[PDB]
Amino acid sequence: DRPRFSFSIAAREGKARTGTIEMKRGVIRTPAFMPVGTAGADIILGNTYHLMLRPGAERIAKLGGLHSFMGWDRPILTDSGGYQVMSLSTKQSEEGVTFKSHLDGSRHMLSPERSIEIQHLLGSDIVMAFDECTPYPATPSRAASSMERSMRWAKRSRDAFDSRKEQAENAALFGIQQGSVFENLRQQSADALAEIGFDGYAVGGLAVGEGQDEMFRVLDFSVPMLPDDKPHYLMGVGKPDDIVGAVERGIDMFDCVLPTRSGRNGQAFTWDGPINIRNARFSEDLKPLDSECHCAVCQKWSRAYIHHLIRAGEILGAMLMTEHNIAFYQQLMQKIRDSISEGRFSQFAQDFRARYFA
Amino acid sequence: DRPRFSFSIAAREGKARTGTIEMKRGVIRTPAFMPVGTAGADIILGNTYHLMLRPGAERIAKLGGLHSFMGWDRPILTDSGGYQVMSLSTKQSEEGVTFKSHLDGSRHMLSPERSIEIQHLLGSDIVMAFDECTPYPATPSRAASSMERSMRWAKRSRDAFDSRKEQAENAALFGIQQGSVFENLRQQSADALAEIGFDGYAVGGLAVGEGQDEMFRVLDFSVPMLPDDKPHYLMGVGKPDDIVGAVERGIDMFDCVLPTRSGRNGQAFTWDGPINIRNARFSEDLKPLDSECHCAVCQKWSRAYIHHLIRAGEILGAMLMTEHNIAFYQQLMQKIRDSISEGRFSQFAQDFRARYFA
Ligand SMILES: [Zn+2]
Ligand SMILES: [Zn+2]
Repeated sequence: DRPRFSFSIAAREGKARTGTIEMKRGVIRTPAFMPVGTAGADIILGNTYHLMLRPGAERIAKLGGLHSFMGWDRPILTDSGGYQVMSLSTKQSEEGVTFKSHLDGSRHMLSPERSIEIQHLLGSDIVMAFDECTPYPATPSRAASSMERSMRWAKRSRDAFDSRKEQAENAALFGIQQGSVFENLRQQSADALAEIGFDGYAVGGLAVGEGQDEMFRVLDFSVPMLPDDKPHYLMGVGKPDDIVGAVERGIDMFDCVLPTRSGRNGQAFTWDGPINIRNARFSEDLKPLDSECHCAVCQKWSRAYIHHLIRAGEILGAMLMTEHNIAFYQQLMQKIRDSISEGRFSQFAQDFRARYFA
Repeated sequence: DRPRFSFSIAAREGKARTGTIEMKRGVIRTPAFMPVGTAGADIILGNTYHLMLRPGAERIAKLGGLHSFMGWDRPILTDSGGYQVMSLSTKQSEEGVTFKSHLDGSRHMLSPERSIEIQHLLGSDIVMAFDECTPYPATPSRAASSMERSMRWAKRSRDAFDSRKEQAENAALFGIQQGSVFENLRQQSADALAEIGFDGYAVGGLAVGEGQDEMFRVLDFSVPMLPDDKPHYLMGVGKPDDIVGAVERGIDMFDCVLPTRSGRNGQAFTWDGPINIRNARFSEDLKPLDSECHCAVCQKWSRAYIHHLIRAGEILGAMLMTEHNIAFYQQLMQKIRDSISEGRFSQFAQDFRARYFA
């Protein structure tokens, strides 16, 4: 019987690590890419914000929880809902966030306690603390005030999680570091989260428009501040090259809507970079989407045929693109894990970039 | 090695028949439903009209033909393109049809000879004669003039097909009966087609807004006019109940865009009739789309989850609906074939209607 939560590091190269997270519902190989569930993967993401508006968290619980609902019996991660509320809905206070639903007009409050309860009703295995994703750019004073509130909210998240026996005994709770791009605030945030104690630690407040150079600069000093012996989750990242560089800086877990978003808009990821399959240059191209990809799409169909389907507005085309993209991301993570395990990740990263950007 | 074309009838009940068409690329079990290829099935449909505008028939041939292009090595049926040109594009003459492409503005002529050549370039296994689908309603004089032109065009289609060695030796040619709703014209058309000689015979000019009662009335006298020992193809039909009644009247082959169209617009076919899965009554319904369906969707997911996906605009939802609908149609045809073979099709049709319309 697997434990509630156990992270083991099997191999290291520089700051990069590869290992496993064992949970009751399955093993997660790291570094891990965690795709959206409604799009192989060891863990998927549920969409807390959407689910709390349609059908409602109580309704999901009545239907048996998200695992039963989605037909997925392996681990599920849910975000805490505030990023999305603050992105797509609002009134903020020390208690939480108030907002109105575009779907039906109803009012909703979200607080650390309510966020944890919603994630409990959904039945997720990895629960995110309820935080404030500081806007970018932020002044030192605004970044500090926001980070300090998020740390108070992290303690409230911890207490709410621990009060629910079924959750505390079967799920895991991750804290989220904030502090914008400022080293001293990232340090204060890390210290506060470690004093509370979490099962894993996310780097929040990035992939919010700062650009890769700045993101990598912040990762350079921020990830070493987190406990080495716990997983590190970079929220919202990212492009294949962002993932490779973030792994080089000690990140273990990733989520991003790009594979699914790109697959709906004609973009395929390949080892030679992204391509827009609708472009006329693919109309007679008999090669598969990627010449090395092991996925079922590249086993059977050409760029020319997928180009044809998408240009025709056929749903099959978008589904084949999405399947390919999700598969590409999992192949990227497998190559990352194997190369770290084999002590050749530095060479892999160099080879990856030379070809991806050629 | 299979023959170019051989139709055998294994069992009969009333006017209904069940059997097989053997072609070089595979066996087709009849009665057969023939789904759109870009949506198990023994034969799929290519979209001649679309393919001749994008990428062009010559380009498909350069890419290896439709079998290679689509990744489908079993039989393919193509329509002759005139119905669509006359539906979606025009100037008509004894030579053919002239029309302009909305895609690029270019001009196109379609004639019996060009239609046959396009279908040759596409590489289809069952080729339709180039006909005029008479509009509905039609006067006796207009229906006769149109039918007479279609019969002259049927002879020109036969001659063009026979002139192409690779086509005459490896593909099959179907003639299309016209004559609107008029018994004497349907008889003249049947006689003309039988004198020319075809591998199979389609009933054209129906499913054009006449309604099921009138369609069945025309089938009642029209299908017996065709050679009994050759397949009978009802073009454009149809709803599950249209198919059952048409089989009762001697039809062997069907095509219809409803399974795919419905699956894109929230409608699922079930043994208890069609349902609109977006309706709120399905939001907490844990049953599969259909309680008896053997398809992979109904094996794994609920109405509530598919409702959720479609309401969320997720591509996965439309794909699961379409998979279910195509599978439902093939299960319907399997039950039709088995019941005719077992001498209980009359009972099946009665039981089907009592439940489908309950
Ligand atoms: Zn692939
Ligand atoms: Zn089904």
